Amino acid sequence: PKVIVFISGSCLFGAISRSLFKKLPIPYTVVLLILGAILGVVASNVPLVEEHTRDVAHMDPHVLLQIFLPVLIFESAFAMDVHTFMRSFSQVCILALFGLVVASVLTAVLAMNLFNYNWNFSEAMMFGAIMSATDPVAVVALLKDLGASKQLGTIIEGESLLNDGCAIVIFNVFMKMVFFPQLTSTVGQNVLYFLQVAVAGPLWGYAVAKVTVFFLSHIFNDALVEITITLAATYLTYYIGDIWLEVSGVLAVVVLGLIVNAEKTSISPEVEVFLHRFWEMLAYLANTLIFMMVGVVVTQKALVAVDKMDWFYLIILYLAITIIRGMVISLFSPILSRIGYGLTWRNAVIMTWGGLRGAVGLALALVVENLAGNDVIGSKFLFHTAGIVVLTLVINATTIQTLLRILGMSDISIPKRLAMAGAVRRIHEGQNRTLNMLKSDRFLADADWDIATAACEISDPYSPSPREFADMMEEARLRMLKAEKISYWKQFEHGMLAREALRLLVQHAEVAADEKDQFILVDDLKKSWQIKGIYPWLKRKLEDLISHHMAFEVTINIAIVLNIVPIIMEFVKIEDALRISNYVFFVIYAIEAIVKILGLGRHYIVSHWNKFDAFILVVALRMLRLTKALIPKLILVVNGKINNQLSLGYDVGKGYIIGEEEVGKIIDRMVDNKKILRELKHISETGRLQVVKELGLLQREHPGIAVSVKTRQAIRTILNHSRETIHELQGAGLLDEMEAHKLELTVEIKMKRLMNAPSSIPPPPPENLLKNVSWLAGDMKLIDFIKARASLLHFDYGEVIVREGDESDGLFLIVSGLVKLYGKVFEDYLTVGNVIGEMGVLTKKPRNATVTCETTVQVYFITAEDMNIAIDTFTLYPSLEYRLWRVVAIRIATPLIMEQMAFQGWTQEKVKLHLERGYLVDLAESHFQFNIDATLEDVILINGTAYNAHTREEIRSPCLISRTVHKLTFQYTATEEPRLFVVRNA
Amino acid sequence: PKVIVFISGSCLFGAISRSLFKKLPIPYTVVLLILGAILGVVASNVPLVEEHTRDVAHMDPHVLLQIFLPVLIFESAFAMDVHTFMRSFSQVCILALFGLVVASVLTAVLAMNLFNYNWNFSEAMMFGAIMSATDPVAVVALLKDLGASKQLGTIIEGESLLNDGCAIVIFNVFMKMVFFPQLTSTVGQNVLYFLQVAVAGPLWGYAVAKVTVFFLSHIFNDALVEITITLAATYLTYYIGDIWLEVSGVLAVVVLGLIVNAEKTSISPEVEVFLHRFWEMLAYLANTLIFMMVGVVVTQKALVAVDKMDWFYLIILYLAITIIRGMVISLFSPILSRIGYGLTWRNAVIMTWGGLRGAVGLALALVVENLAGNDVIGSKFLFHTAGIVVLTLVINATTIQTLLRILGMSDISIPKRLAMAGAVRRIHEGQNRTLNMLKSDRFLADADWDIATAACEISDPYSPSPREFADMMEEARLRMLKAEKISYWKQFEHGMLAREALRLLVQHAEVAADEKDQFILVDDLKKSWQIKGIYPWLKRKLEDLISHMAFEVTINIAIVLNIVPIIMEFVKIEDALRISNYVFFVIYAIEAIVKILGLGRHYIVSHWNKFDAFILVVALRMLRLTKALIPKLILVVNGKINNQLSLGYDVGKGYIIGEEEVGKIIDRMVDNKKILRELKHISETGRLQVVKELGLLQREHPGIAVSVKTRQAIRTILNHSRETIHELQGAGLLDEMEAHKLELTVEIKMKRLMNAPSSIPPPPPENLLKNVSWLAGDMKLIDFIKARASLLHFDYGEVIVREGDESDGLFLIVSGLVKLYGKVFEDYLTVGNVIGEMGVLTKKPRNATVTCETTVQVYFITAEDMNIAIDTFTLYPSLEYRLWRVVAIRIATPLIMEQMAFQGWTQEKVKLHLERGYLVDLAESHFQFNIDATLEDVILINGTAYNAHTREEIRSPCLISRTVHKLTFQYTATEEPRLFVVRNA
Repeated sequence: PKVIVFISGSCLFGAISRSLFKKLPIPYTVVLLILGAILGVVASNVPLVEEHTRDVAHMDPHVLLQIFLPVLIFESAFAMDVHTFMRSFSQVCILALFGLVVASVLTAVLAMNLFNYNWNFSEAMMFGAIMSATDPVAVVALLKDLGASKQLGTIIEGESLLNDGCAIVIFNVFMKMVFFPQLTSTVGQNVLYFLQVAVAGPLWGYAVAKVTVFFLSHIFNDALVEITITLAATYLTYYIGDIWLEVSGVLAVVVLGLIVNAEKTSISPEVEVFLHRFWEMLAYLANTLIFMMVGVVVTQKALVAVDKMDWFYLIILYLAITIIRGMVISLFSPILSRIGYGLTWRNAVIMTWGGLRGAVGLALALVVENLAGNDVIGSKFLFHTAGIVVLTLVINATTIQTLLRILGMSDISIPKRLAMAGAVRRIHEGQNRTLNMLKSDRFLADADWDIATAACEISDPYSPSPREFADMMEEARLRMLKAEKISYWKQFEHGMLAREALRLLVQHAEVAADEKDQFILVDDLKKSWQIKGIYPWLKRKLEDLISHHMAFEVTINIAIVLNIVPIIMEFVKIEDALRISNYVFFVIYAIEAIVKILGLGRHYIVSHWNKFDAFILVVALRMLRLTKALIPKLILVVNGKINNQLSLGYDVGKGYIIGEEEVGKIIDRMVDNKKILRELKHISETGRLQVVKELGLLQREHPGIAVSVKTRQAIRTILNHSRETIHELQGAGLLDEMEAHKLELTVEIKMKRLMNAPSSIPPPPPENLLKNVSWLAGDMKLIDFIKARASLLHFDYGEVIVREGDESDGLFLIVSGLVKLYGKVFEDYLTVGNVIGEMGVLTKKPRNATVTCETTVQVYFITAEDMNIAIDTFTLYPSLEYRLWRVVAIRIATPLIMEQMAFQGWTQEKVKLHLERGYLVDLAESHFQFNIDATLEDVILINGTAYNAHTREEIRSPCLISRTVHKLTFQYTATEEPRLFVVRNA
Repeated sequence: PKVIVFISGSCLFGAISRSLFKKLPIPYTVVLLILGAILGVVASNVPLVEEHTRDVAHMDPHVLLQIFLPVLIFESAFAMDVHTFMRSFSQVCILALFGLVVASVLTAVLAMNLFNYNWNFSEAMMFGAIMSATDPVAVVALLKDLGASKQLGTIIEGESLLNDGCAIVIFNVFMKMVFFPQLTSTVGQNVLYFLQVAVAGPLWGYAVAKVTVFFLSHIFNDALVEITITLAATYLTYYIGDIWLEVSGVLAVVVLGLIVNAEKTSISPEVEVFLHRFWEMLAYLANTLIFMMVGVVVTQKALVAVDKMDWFYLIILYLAITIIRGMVISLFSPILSRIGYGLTWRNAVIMTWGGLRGAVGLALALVVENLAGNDVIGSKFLFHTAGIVVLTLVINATTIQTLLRILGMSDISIPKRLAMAGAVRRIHEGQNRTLNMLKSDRFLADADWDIATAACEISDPYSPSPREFADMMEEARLRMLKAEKISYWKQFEHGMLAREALRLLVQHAEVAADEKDQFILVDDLKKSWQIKGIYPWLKRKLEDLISHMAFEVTINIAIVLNIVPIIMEFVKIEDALRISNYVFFVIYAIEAIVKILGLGRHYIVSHWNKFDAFILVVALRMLRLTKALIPKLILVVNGKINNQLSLGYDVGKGYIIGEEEVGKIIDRMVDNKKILRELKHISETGRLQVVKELGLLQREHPGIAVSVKTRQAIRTILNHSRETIHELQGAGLLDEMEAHKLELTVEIKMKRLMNAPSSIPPPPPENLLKNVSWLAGDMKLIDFIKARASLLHFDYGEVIVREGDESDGLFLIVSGLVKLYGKVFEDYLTVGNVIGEMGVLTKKPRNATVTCETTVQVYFITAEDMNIAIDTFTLYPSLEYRLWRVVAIRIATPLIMEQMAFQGWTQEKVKLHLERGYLVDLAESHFQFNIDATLEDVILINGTAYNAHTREEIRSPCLISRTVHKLTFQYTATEEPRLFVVRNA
């Protein structure tokens, strides 16, 4: 058998038709089919080409059924976006299953009473099933090429996959019924077989996928072991499926592919991209081979047994299948709308014409033709399937192209056009200035400028009247929504916000912008983060109440595993085996009894588990012993299952509140209408307060998960900033490349190890919180002195702690609860770990706020006189006074520098770093004389009065002072010591 | 046959031993071997495991010889650094070949007269050949694990590859001689076979590699076609080599692997990394399988036919092979030193112990054991080879680790330690300030700070007296060299300098720093860029003098058609012959008609047509194809010279810019006059010599230089556009996928540029006059200047203009090289460099002298015409503003550079910084300027400044600091003051 030339020519023709058929809208598979037809007619004429093509044109059905199908289905599974697929699992699954069933039955009942073949009922079901299969890849490809709607692509791909799997299953059972009639089909074993293929396959695939993921989670700095392990696991599942029920192996591999593709943490990205490329290449090879094979086979023998009526019938069949495909979706759209997963007019219209028949139908046609022998049914099946495929693959493509061009999907929004125009203009200006600069140097003044300026051009690829006040409302709304949307992207760019939270926030913003006079709401986000109130909490609640050395328990657990072997023996030369078994059982009994004795020795009390162990010993059922180890793993999986959702909710809330703060700061210099400004500020502040209260309560309800999430966020931010500093240091040429590479490798290893951190860290004790105050930066004498006299207080809900119009009794520290701060317009909520009244004790001013308790609160109280003696006792350079005033100054100075220079490109994190780099300066060594230089950028006066010499102008406080002034002097005031905050350059 | 469980268990054991045997120095293959031994003894005891392992333990020699070897050799070829390998081709090739030959012969003559087997000569030759193999991946692995040197790793890898490639051939021929004695070995056909396996194989591999590369160079935006094409090409070459010579196939695939790995432009990086990973995985699978197989086989049957003396002999054999391996290098080191490719003491010592036997010897032992049948030679061969491998794989590893620890290779230089300490300190400070900032916000005040601060720590992984004049001298020298290297790294980081040029420059800097009191020289760089003077220039010189159009295309096609009858000539037989005759006749007529047509086109017979008429009269179509053969030879010579010229130009430009920066920075480092004078003298002498040499090199042949300059300009513009796109994407102004498609367009443009034509013809002088910086496409200005622009020609050795004279007018060098000398001030100007802009702008007498170093063509414009053209035009983008802006930035770049030459400011950054701003006039400001905070730097070009609250005179040209805030100017008839201010974004 000679086969090499056929495969090499197939690869060559596939590459040629991929390269030279790209601008055309129709796919290259039609060219492949006609090339196969030419090869078939040539081989029918010339005998040598017939000898060279017979070895592959007519090959066994078993190799086709066992290699060409599972690879295609597994690639279709691997090319999925799993999350958007599971977002609409129920809708797509019910639609695919019911539509497949009704389409197959209708096509079978059409083929039975139409035509003149006098076909039976099983042949009708086989014919109906082999053309209900659709193609996932092509539809998603040309939907992504024009229209840009990911929901439609994901639902159509999921429908195609769920159609292909069920079509394969039903075709297989009906072929087994029709071609090998020796089998028996009693109801009991048949329903057992259906239950087996329904439930047993996917469970096995899921189990092996979980085991493989768990094994891969422990591999560090090894990109070659995991690839081999993954391939071996995939083949092992396929082999178990093959030796098992054949119709279930495809289900097992698609389940494993979905599970493996869903997981993205324990697998490094390089392994993922390599696996994607590998399976894509294998599927491409299979597709090319099957198309050429079916072209040759349909041309050689299928087209010499047809008539005029056989050409007449396929048009009717195509019309019928299109009509039923449209009718199913038309009938099922209202139910989907009523339940809450409805579609629209345009999506239904495009999904009616989005059904392309792929290569799986060709494979099943080849199988039925090869099994049919030298009969006519194989020729009819192959001819009809090839005709339907070659019709739809061009007709539906052209129709869907025209439909997209004639509807609103192939349209570009005006803001997108404006953004593209601005980007193109900026690129053109940058290129022009770069060229103008580069024309001036004396080393590159000879190059041909026409070629250089013509071979690098960038072109755009896209080409009191109520009405007045309402128009102001509309433009204000649209501009505010634009600002929020750009802020949520700036947050993601620095790596602070998660991808899913960003997607949800931008989707909500777009939904709010689309609807007229509709602001962004908080109830939808409340639903987004309220998912914790779900039955998993009830599993946790029941499971926690369900509930000498430690090595004894581990050894006993192991002992139980040993007992499993005798069990198997019981389940079961023979004499010797039996004898061994009795001895083994006796030994196990002895061990158990000894274990019980040891337990009694360690403890004489009797418990429920002790009573159960005594009953077990009295019996001499080892499965009842493993629950002791089963329970903690169930706890550990429920912990992560709730931790993921809590993390997502916290990220969404924090992103929304920070973006809203920035947007509220940016509106102040846009429009100058008092009423609209008042309304916008009112809405923003109401949303902010409600969101912060809800997040505070959510954190308070269960603290361990919140503590774990906060720790993970802090660690991630610190590591990201360290990586950025390493990259900046490498870019300046201070160190060699490979040292930076190994440092980045260490950082990446740290991040990967963090990704598998334990969840639900227990909350710290109050002393740990008191040891982590910002100004109490590990000063042993200060820590000891403050811990010596720190009083602890407890207040019930509904009481008032302190009130304004009173002297500063002392600073407070919230160590448990949620406190409402209300005063003079000024409303906010403070939580655990937030000091109260620093400026009250520093400036010796009366209180300017009122404190109320919204839950049971525990606070830390320190007297002000003790603080005063501790601060006038210590006079070191890093004194507590400097730390306190620096913290208060940066806290009071961030909003001022933000609102003064809120130009396009300044965020919260950047301003915080900018103010963090600088440091406070005193007037003792400057003799009350300051001169503003160019090294320092911004200078802000916190409190006091300023003066000059050549202008002599009073300066109110707190105020940032611009660069107009030059010399600053200060008088001697007993009631106030003036302070300044200056920030210098690098 | 059941084979699944064995392969699955092999994969599992390979993964387990890779994971759990990483900190240990010895490789995991010893664990694999002992696991195979345990499996063998278990299968010898239990019958079921014997049934499950017999199907794979004893497999055919043909599948082993035809799959397991070529994959290993091709992976070894693919895992090479080709450029550093070809840097020392001759040394490693002669060393590997001669050492292989002498070691094999000595081992054969040892095995013949030692032992007691009474072996023949063929068996001794095979025995010597099967243990001369070497493991490439292990040596490079343990070398790169420590410091080592790229040179040592590359030479040892090349030697290992060549050793395996020749050992396979010699083993193949001797096995064919010894096991199938029916073959005939007459001298003629034997030497024909040797010539075939020497020359015909690599030529075929090279031809297919070139064809595949040419086909892949035309594929754009398709990452799946090229992978399949590459795999199909590799298999096709393997198949042709396998059916052809069954030994030379390994030579064909190693040549193809080297050629494909060398090429890196027509193949996208994703395809390259995918191919690397694929072949690495296949080789890993093969290695694991062969080690487990040989463990099982050696344990089951090889160890039951040995005695005390059979345990005694292998130690002697190991000592002998180590001794001869050392002796070969010891003898051949002086010759290598004499020719110019010598090694050192430490490299020879480490390369003596760097010979690790790999899996290839195991495969050949399995082949000879399986072919030997139920005899004793197979058992002896397998036992000896397994013993040698299991000895060396631990003994040489431990010995080389101890040797590296006991010599200077495993040492870290003091500057490296200082740099690591500084980087760790900076990282620690950054982490501390980030943590201090993050402890303050009110949304993250609850996280456990101990865990956060303990789970992110970064730790360092490394743990008149001439004496005083001498120590300051050396400290200045190392400071210069450090500045030079960091300047080169800064140049490379922006993407301006090539990788090879950067490597060469840093290597030269390190070499100069290692030698005492040795500055960086220019003669070595002169040798680096003088490679253009080589015999390829002579091929070009002879080839150029050798030297509707659709007719010629048709003529070539006709020649191909004529080839068909020729084939038959070499060859229903009657029918075939008749058809052939008919075709021949027909051909003889189309060619005659084409010749008649040519005659009707050109009456006189052409020089080629003179012999074409004889060709027609004969009725030998190979002589016709030279017409199309010649231009492709011209193109390939053009490319081969273009690469070298580009490398030389890059090296020169990088060195001169780095030297300028290094000369600028040192001015505020040390305060001794004599050393400053000497240092500046050396720097300026080197700069002038390099610039003169580069000018002459550009002048000698202009087309290649023009092409190189155009490529550089296009690359820089595209890189800056990509940077702007990335910055725009980072600010959230546009969505991600639009930026992705723009970057895809930019990448497509870069890839299309990479295949640009070479040797662009030089532009005409009018094109150069149309591309002056201030003549930015102003139609009236261009027409007026082209109306009166005089053109002059001056011979070598004359003086164009001299100082102490009125400004006659600005000049423009359109051809030649001109020396500008005057008042200390010496430089060289080339084509496209305007002369005397400040002379005509400020109406000042000349301050320079011009001499001609070659024949020069210049453009002369009278100053009166410039004056009337400049007082006629008064638009906002006037020529006066452009001229003064260009002169001001040119005169202001060095001042702002030298004033603020802090660590982190380069030429390109300062040029962009000064380019962003623009000049301001005093007409609308009423001679009043007040400095705001938006603008950064302000420089007074010419004139005198005045104040109000200080009233201080300011000399020119001078950048004015942040001391006075109000500037006023008087009305001066002899001078109009100007300022250059640069503002913020």
